[PDB]
Amino acid sequence: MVLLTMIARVADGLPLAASMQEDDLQQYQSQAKQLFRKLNEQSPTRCTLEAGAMTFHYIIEQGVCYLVLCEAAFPKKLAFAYLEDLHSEFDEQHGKKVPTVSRPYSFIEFDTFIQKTKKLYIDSRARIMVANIEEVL
Amino acid sequence: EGLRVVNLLQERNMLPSTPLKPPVPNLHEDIQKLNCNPELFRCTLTSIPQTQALLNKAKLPLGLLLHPFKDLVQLPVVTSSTIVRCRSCRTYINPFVSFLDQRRWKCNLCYRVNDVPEEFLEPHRRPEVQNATIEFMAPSEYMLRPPQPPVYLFVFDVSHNAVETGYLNSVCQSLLDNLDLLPGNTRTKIGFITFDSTIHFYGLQESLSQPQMLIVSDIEDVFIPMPENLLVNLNESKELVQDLLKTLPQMFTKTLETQSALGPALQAAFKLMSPTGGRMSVFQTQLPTLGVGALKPREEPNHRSSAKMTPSTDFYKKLALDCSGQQVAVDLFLLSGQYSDLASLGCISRYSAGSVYYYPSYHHQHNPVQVQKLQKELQRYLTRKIGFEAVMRIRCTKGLSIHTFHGNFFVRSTDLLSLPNVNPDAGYAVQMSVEESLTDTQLVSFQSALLYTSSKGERRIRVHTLCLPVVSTLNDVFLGADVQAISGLLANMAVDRSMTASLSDARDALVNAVIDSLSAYRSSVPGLMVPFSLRLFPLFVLALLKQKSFQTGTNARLDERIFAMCQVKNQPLVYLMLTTHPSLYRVDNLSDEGALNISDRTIPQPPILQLSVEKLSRDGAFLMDAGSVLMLWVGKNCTQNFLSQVLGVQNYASIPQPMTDLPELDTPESARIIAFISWLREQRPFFPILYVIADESPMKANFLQNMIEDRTESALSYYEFLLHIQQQVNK
Amino acid sequence: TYLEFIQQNEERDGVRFSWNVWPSSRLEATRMVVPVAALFTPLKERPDLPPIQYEPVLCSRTTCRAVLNPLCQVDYRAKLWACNFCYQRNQFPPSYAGISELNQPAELLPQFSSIEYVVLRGPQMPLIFLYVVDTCMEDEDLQALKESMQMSLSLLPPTALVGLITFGRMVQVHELGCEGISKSYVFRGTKDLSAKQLQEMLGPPPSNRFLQPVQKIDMNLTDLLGELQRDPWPVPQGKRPLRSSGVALSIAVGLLECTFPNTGARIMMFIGGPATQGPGMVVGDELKTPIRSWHDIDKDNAKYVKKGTKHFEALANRAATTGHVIDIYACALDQTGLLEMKCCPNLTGGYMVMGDSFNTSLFKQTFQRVFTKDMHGQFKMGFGGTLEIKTSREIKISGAIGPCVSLNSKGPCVSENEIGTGGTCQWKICGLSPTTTLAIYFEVVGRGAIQFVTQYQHSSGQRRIRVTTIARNWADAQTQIQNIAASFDQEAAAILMARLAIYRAETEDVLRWLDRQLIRLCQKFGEYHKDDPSSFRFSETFSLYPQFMFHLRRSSFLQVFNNSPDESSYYRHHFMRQDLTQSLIMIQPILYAYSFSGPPEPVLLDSSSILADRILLMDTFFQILIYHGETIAQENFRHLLQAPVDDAQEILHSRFPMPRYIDTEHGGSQARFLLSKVNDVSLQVFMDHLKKLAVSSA
Ligand SMILES: O=C(O)CCCc1ccccc1
Ligand SMILES: [Zn+2]
Ligand SMILES: [Zn+2]
Repeated sequence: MVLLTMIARVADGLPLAASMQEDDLQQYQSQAKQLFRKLNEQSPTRCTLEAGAMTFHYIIEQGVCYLVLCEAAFPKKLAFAYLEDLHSEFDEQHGKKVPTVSRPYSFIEFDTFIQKTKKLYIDSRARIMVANIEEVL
Repeated sequence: EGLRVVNLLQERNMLPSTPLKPPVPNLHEDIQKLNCNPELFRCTLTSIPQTQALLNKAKLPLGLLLHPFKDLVQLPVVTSSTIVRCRSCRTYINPFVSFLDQRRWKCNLCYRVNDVPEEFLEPHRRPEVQNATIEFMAPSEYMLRPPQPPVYLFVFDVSHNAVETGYLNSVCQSLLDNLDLLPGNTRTKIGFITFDSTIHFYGLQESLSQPQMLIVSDIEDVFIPMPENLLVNLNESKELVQDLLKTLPQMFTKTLETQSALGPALQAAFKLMSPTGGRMSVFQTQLPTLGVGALKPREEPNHRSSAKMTPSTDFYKKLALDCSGQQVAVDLFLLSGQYSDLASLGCISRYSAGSVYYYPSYHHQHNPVQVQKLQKELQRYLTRKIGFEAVMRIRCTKGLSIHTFHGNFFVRSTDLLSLPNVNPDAGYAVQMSVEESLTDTQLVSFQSALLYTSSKGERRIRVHTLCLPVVSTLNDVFLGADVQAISGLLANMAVDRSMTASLSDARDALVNAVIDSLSAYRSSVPGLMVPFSLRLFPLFVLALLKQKSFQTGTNARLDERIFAMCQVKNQPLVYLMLTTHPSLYRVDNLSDEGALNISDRTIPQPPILQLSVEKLSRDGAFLMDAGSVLMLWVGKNCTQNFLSQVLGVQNYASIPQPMTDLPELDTPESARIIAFISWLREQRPFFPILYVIADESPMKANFLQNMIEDRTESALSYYEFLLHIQQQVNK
Repeated sequence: TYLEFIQQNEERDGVRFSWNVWPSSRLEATRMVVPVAALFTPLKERPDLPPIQYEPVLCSRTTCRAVLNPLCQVDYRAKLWACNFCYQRNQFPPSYAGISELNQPAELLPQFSSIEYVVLRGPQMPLIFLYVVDTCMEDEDLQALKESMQMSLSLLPPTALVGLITFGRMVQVHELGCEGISKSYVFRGTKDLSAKQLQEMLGPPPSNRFLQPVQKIDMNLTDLLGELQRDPWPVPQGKRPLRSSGVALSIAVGLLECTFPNTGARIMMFIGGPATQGPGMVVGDELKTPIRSWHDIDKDNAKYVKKGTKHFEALANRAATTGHVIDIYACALDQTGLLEMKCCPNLTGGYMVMGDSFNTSLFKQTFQRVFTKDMHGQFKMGFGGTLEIKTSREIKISGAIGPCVSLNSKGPCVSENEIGTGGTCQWKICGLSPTTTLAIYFEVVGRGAIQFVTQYQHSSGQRRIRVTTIARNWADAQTQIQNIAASFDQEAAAILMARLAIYRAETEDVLRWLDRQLIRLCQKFGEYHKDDPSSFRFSETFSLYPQFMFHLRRSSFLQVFNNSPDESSYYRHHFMRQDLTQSLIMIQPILYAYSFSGPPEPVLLDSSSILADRILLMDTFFQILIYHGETIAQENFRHLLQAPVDDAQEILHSRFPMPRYIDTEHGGSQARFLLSKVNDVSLQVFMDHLKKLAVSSA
């Protein structure tokens, strides 16, 4: 019930915002970028991938992909609610500038809202498709 | 100019009155006008020897000195959606490539022809070929992780001696004054740790009435006491960190903690920064004695002990490598009044791309010079630009191989350098050799490329490219010699020689460099005959031998010599020359032959004097530019007009003992000397304090320790040194 | 009247013996069915006795050294007295030189048997309170816990010292009042610490940086307690919070052990859930696995019990040796781990409070009874009690059962056969109240004598010595068992026998020993023809002993199942401390009946007493329940509907552990508590089987 969260433009896979804390990240970050590369305009808008002890969850809105990784034991019900909170905030704040930027991580300052929202889901006190990721890759 | 030969025994006044200028590589007119700025990139031999045999005959070290992250006046920023890079050696498209097919370019470093992609548009007019210095926008594949935010963690020693030094007050004051001026956007994080015999964390939550001091006393087993509010967001918690900085100096006034557990404290600060990385500022005031990383006391040498350096442990070397692997850089602020084994503590910054700052015998009341020096150096340290999680690679045309690196970094694989931080005041040096004969080419090029994360969260690449010609004549190699660059490369080599062998071998290798080169010159041509490019070679090497890094008979202490060597390894070439051979001017009679052009100011240009007491005068006053300071020495029989109109005093006896700076009086003589001084400190981003304290009896006449041409009781004079060299040249 | 005798001797001497006439021969001492024992209350209150402000006289004999008592034979002419225990004759001290017949000292008068002296040992130490606070609980529980701790701070004496230790994943020792900075020392709740380690890592009346006078610190503590926030470490899905109860307690113990050893100190620990990490771990952090139950421990499916119990057992002895009191206040929905931590408040004089949440009237009011004061504004608690018992040369002490620890003192009054905490003439009771009752078991190896001497630290700081000297008649050789059978205290024996059974169950069949003595007592003192069960009768002195045994062998003290282990250890804890009357209420709850036809009247604990047109009031010592029959479950009807509610409120205040109040009726789920205490299966059947064996072989 952990972390990895990325927001990327579906067209070219251009990263827009992310958030990662360790104290590996190297392997599942590649897989995350492999998925951004494969996603196109015929991809399922909401999907879940299985990667052994891990599990990817993503949605797609306005050509923008909201990917999250966690241990498979993390509730898939909560994973999509976490991405929905990110989408509505991101589209409201930067949805009209996304198809114009070209730099990687042109919205690093979205780091703040990701992590303050991230903690509202990784604490039990605070209170679709499925396919093996090795296939799509 | 001059292809002329010089006799060092007859001139004896060879130093020029105007500042030295770096040599111009003997290149075609159109190539040299695009060449790299010599301040950022320069070579000891502007005419590269064609073969290693020729290089050995010259008996001169071949290498490069670079200042890659220097503050620039104008920087071209290419935002290309594609970075053209040679498909073989990954060399960036530089102004010195060879465009042939107008759609194919020949790599000037590995000679492979590459295809100009149809994104390159009149392909030879693109900015990547019109600027040797240029900064790229790194794509998505040039970063291992999202750009890390700027993280600043300050670590203060609060032992009994540290509280006595009073450093904690002004440091917390400088942070309060420059809190908004720290490089970073809204992602900036800030933290604090104090320590004595225990580690003291500090949490900062807006829900609590005051910060909380979380003490971990398990010295042999450190941990992080809280997961959230130790490294806090500076933007959101500006108010919380301001109170703590106003409260920190008052928390330890009555301390009895005589010991310091610096080792475990640095392990605590590493674990806190390991998740994200960043810059770690450590303020230490005494020998570490408690816990792991403790060091034993040493007895300071005297003028009598011979040349009989290295770290006494590897803990701080290992700990630096751990910080380097987590993109953490450590900067050491040593304000010690006694021996502290800096030869060991320095390893925390040498292998993490940091830098050590030394303030000997710091005291808030007793030592007003070190107080203002720390203030002005903290001003630069807190407001200069910074790059995070950086790496650098130095490329050079096939046939030239780099084999030794000099500077604060960690070399991973060959021709690579790990820079947890990269600061605009760091200098680097590289020693190379001719692995394959340069019969093919007549031009060789060098390229350094700095991949880093900006304070605004943007991956960038700064690329410099230098191009030089190849020669095959011994005299041609001598004609392109850069005496300053050779002196700087020899200093870095001599420091390594000390750690690897002894100070004696280091001094001998320096002396043998002048002998073997001038004897090789003589064997290919009565007095001491040198080419025009090396007329200042023995002078600068002698000044190198009297510098606090390699001097012997001086009463210098241990940490002084070590810090002197840490500056040699980490300073750009200019400040090494200014420290080794300071510029001495006479300032009690300035007038107009000055560079007024500046609008409303006139700015006198007095002639540079050679470093000898024979040039001084008791009738006047003399200013010495040591690079980092500006000592103004006043004569005893000094004129009365200089006393009342420049110093603000009626006689020599009432010149205040420690004078922190000149007054700005309503006199034309004050306006002239204030203009000459301010012009000096404008040539540098590190504000040098100026103390007139250098009277004829202040017991602070280390102004005279820089008179490197006179003889002392334990060193030769410049004329004696010339006499010793000639005896060896034609032995 | 023997009943007037038992009443007046408990009111005066705070003691009730199983036999008030003792076997004068070796042939009857060995054949005693119920051992000669005493329900001794060392600090019982009474009609304002005079505090003797002078040091007690003692016997001048190295071994004996008893206290001058009314049994002593005096000689006001020669200024000499003869000790009743060892016949040694003493000289009166100089302060007794003006002794006279028509004005003699207080201890001698038979009214001033059981008297208290006040002695001066110099400066009196300040009292010490150490709050140990859990931070792993809900906000409404933590906010209520904070308010309760702030209220207790307003009652503490200005001289007393206070210390705050909060914990969760880590343990925090707070250095009080360091002005504008608020510090604390952080320790991993993963590895234990000894006192010497904790002393090195941390560092006119005395005080530490961690223990400061209330009058100088009460404002900073009441603010820190007001800012205490829940454990900052997040709790992932399906996981319990990381709670280091075992190390937090050991750090609280080691702190006082190296700062103020051998002085009144109270370690008040507050728990919101079980210990999940470290030594003393009670259950894992996986919500999938439940906390152990009695079924789990019987089938060897509880891997933390013995290892965790051993940890808190060594902590209990560490604090009891140092002389410090360990309180435990646990409120949660799940279990807490009282079974593993029971020894800390049992071996010391520590309290044990249990509820569902700190945010209830149940915990809030129970917590402020702890600091109830008497007619001088001082707490009704004593510290560091030392109980020493002098006996005649014919009496020996087997041992004691109750909140005490052996000082392992050897002497001729020690018996070979030891019982409970035995093999000693001296016991230490780190905490005691006017209610603490030890069970002392004697053995005979004409007027016997027993002298109880209790030295303790008072709430005022004064050192006091309670001296109670009782005397019971030796049996007449020509009327041995007839007098013994007349001096029988059926109530006191039933609890003293219950004390033994429970102590054997909690330190493991027990019902078998309880029956073989019930049958033996029926045969020796009952009336019957052999092989004729219908002939069996019992004297009015013995008739209630069978019924007290029926309820005892069916109570929740010995039938642990259908209860949680924490509930079982909580029930045993209070039964091993209470006096006679309250202990009878536990074993056999009292039941009152309320109807139009007559004022409130007590009725039998039988199903025949549950009428439809009647309101019942059952008083289990742990719960006060009001039952409404099917009829009444709907000004005259009001007098009835609130007659039990009125009588409930009165007793609903005196009792220290405030009993859980219950309002139920016929068909309600909470009526189960009445049907289980009511009603082998039936008394009638139990009595018949008892009579068939009583008239049968011996
Ligand atoms: O392997 C590499 O050289 C590419 C990554 C490091 C680097 C980046 C930019 C410039 C120089 C070096
Ligand atoms: Zn190439
Ligand atoms: Zn006696």
